[PDB]
Amino acid sequence: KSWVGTWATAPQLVEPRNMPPAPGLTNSTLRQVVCVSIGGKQLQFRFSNRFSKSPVTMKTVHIAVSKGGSEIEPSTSKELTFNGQPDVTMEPGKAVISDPISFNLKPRMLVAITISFGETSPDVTGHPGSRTTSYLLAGDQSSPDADFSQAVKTDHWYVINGIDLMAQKRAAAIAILGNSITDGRGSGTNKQDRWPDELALRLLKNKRTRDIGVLNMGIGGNCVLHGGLGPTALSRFNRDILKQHGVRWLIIFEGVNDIGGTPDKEAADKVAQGLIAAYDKMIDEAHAKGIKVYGGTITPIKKSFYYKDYRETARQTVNKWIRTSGHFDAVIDFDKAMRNPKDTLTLRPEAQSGDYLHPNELGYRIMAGAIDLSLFKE
Repeated sequence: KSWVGTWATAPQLVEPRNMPPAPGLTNSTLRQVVCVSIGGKQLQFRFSNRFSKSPVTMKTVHIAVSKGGSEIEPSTSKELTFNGQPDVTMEPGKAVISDPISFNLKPRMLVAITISFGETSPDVTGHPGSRTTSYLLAGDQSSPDADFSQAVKTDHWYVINGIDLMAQKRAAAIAILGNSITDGRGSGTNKQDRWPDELALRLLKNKRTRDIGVLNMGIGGNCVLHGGLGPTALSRFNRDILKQHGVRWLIIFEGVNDIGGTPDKEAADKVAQGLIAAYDKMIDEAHAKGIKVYGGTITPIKKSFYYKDYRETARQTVNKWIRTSGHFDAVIDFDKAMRNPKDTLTLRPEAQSGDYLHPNELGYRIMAGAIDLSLFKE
C-alpha cells in the first residue's frame, strides 16, 4: 500500500476581509468539517503554514465523525499526534503531516477536525471559499463532549490542507486545478456539492471507479498567469498538483479570470496565447510525472459582469485550442454542457446563480454529469 489523497483544499494567504471573527484563532478552538471522497482505514492529516510569516502552534488536534452542524459523534473522536506528541508548531512557510492514525473513514464521510491553537500568525494560511461553516470558541475546548452549539460561525477554512489514506495499487486520485467555478461559488453551504463533489459521487457509485479519489484544488478568484486571488495556477502547480499523493489524472479548468481582467483586445489576445502556453507547460510537467491531463473548456460569460466582445473572442480562441490542438489527453467540454442551447454564448438560465458566471447546484451536477468516467480507468 501507499498514500492516496482523499480530500484537499488549496491554501493561500487569507485576505483581511476573510480573517476569522472574534475571538480569533490564538488561544481558541476551531472545529472544521470536510467531506472525503474514497474511504480507508489508515490516514494522515496535512496542515499548512505556507503563507504565514510567523510560526503557528496547534496544542491539540482531534478528529471525529461530524453529525451535521457543529456536532460530532463523540465515541468516534481520536487525537492526532506529531512525532508522538499532541502539540506541534509549524515553521513560517512550512507544512506538517500528522503521524498515521487508524480511523474508520467511509466514502463521502463528513469529518470534523477540531484544533486548539496556541500562538498563531496574523497572516493566516487558509482557504476562504470553503463553502462550509467552521466553528470558533475562545479557550482550549478539545474534549469530545465540548458544546459548540453557541460557537462563532465562519464560512472559511484555515490551516487544514489534506487527508491521505493508505491504499492498494488500484487506488488513485484526480487532482483538479481551477477557480471559483471549481471551488464552488454558487454551491450550497454545508451541502458539499461543488462539481468535483458531484464527480466523486459518480465515481463511487460506478463499480469500476470506486477506488478513485478527488482532490479539489480550486481557488476562488484564481488566475493562471498573473494577478487574481491566491497564488497563480502556474505558481502553485508543483505544490497543489504534482506533490499530491497517488495522482494519476489532472483536470485543468481555469483562465476566465485572466480573460476577465483584460482592458482591451490587444491584452485579451495576449492572455489567450498566454493561457495556451501555460496549458502546454503544465501538460508537459504532469506528463513527465506520469499524470494524464484533461482540459476543461472555459464556460460562458455573456450577461456577466466580465462580458466584453473582445473577451469573448479570447475565450473562443482558448476553447478552440483546447478542443482541437490535441495537446490535452482528452477534453471535458464544460462549455458545451453549460451553455444555453438557445443562446450558446450564455449559461443555461436555470443552472446559474444570477450572475451569469457561476453555476448553481443544478449546474454543478450537470457539469459533473458531462464527464466520461472511462477517462479514469485503472
